[PDB]
Amino acid sequence: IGKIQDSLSSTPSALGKLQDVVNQNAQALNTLVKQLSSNFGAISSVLND
Amino acid sequence: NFNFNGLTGTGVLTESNKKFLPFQQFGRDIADTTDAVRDPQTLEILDIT
Repeated sequence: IGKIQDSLSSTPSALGKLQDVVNQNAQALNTLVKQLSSNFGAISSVLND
Repeated sequence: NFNFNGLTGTGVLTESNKKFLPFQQFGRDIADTTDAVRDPQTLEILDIT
């Protein structure tokens, strides 16, 4: 029980699964946000103009 | 609502603290939309929210 704490503390690559879950969610949201900039064959991507 | 030199939109305006350079006209955010604008006539900078 003494050794397990420092064993956990030393290694920085144990929580990878949760890390990838969060990263995938964030990347999907970021791509969805970015998609709004396309012109899609139109004159401009802004509706007001 | 606002209309600045043909640029139209709605939102609130506040004193922006950016260090705009003399050759810069208007600022725009990460989503290619106008965030801060250098005011005409008298030269000030305001942000849009």
